[PDB]
Amino acid sequence: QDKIIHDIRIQLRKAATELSRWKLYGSSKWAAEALAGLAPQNGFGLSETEYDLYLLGSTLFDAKEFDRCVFFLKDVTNPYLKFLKLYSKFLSWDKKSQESMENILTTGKFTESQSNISSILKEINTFLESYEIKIDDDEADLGLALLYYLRGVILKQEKNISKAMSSFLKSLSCYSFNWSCWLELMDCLQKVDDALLLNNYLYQNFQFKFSENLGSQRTIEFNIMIKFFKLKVFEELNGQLEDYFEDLEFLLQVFPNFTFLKAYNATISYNNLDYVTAESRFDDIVKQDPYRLNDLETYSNILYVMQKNSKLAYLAQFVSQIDRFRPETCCIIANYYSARQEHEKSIMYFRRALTLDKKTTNAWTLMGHEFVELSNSHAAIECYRRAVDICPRDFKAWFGLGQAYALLDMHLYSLYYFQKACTLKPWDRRIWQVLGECYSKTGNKVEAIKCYKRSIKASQTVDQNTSIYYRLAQLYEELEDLQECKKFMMKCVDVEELLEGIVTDETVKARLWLAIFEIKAGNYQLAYDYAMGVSSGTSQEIEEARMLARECRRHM
Amino acid sequence: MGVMYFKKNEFVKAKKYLKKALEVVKDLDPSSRTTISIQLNLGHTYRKLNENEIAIKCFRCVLEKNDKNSEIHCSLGYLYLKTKKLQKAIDHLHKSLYLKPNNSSATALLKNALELNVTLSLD
Amino acid sequence: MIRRAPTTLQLSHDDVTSLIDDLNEQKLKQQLNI
Repeated sequence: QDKIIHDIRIQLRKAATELSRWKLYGSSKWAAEALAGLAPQNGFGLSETEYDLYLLGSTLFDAKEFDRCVFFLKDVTNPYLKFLKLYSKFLSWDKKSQESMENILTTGKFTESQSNISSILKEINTFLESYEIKIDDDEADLGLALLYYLRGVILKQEKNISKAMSSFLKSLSCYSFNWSCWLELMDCLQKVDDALLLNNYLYQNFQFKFSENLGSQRTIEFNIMIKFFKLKVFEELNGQLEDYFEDLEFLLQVFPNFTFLKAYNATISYNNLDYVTAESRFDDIVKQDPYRLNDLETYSNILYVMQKNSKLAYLAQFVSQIDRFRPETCCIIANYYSARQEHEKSIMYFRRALTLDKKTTNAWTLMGHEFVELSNSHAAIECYRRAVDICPRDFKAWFGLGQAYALLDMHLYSLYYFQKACTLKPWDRRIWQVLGECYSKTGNKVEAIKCYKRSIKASQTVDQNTSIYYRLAQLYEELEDLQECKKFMMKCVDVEELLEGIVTDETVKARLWLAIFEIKAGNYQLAYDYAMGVSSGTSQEIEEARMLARECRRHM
Repeated sequence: MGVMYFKKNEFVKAKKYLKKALEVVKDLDPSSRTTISIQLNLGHTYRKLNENEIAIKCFRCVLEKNDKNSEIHCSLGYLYLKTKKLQKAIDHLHKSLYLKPNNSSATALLKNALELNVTLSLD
Repeated sequence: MIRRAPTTLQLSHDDVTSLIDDLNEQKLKQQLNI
């Protein structure tokens, strides 16, 4: 620490003000809030005849009169005031840029298109090409990074991800300490192996512009938020972590009582399905910052699993008291109606939350689940689609499609959907088993076993493996491996000893088949031993087992 | 002229004249149904000529120029199914069907890609 | 004076059906080898 924390304070103070100055609410909010957790330098390139327009442009933007601001800056040669006009021009298009199919779900009303941004993208390329100083060398300044960042985000709109990363990484080399820029970079990954490749780019190819930045900040590893970058990537998708634990500790020492870290730190427990610890880790942050509303829906979600409706309701009452139209506020409420089995109404509130941002966290997916309980099976499936195109990294979105198509007579489309989600979260025990179950319809029994055997290993608890053991024998029965049927079917019999003789219906079929198989093998005495093992179940299995027992004794 | 000489199944003079046309109009007509039309036609001719590589490149550049187009996605999926890149083509077929409702030929192509995905057992 | 859309052609039905038939061929022959 020592001067390292002090050097952060001065430069972080910058990232709070100019970001707020040129109307970036999201980035400035994170940075300024970081001042509080952390334990008036002014300057801009402007002329008096041009400084006036910035005041004109900024206040019109504040009054939310977006479209007038574009006209009033029609001809501006300023390096970065042009950014403000295009930023206003971009958003003016966006609000009316609603796809028709998604809009039907977005509202339920049930009732020039994109060329503007093409002009916008051409304008930004034209301006930079004709601009005096390019990004190369120690030239350029803070405003230039905004242009590239605005160029980068618009590139993502036409799904030009490959070029999008180049623009974003270019923008951040010029200026760091912009949180909003890295948020959009996250959506550029949609894959796991590229992350380490991108990590390799940062460690070797990437370099910072020390001219704008302060001391001990051009270096990548002395930078504090490159840790934040590493935190976000390894929580969206685990993969293989590199220095994840060690770097997390250092950033915890700095930034005391930082709510965002604690929320992220607690969120890790939810990704680890450690619910009991998660509530405690959520509970303190509520006490510290009662009026913080970001990522409270996660707190709702865990409470949904615990079904502490009494606790959840007061949470819903408390949240709605202080604000009633923020996306999390509607999201938590819609979650509440699900606890009351009122699935038909939870759609309405999720619908309200959706219109607020239309690119939220996994709220599209939760909307789809409620449709499933309504047996629509068609709103939900296309609903699950909207989560995919926005965020292709969502496990639940892909899973919902495969799960829903499983109910559909065709299972063929479901295999692909499960395959993608399998890559996203191979650690889940359910997905491998479900994939194998659907893959059995394919008739390629050999590949299902490789999936089936991995499901068992990843299933941890052995008691739940009893049901999947019987599935192994059934598939092996389709092949000339009846011996392999027995060796795995005797395993689930062994698990019954481990499961204190639960003697469920699954092992009832297992026990009778072994007796029949051993009778066919001539082992009457052995088959007679399992004959009395079926002491419970339906009547038909009891009479068949006694028939086997009677037959075995006659042969002795 | 290129479209005609493609119709007559010559596949050579069509390509030459189309390349001449685009090399005339490299500087101008960046958009507005001129560059996209000529480039997609050249790519389709290359596909007919079985030269699929620059076909992939030109179809990709057309797609990045304009995304909302069912034909571009369907043809790129056809190109990928010509090779073995099913993982990168079925998404394109998905998008093409999403953009335009029927796409009967695209439906058949995607269905076949489905039986391929069943048939293949890649890790 | 206005120009209309220049003539452009997409994948026909005959060629895609030829490809579907061929692709059935190489999804059909290989499992015989297996």
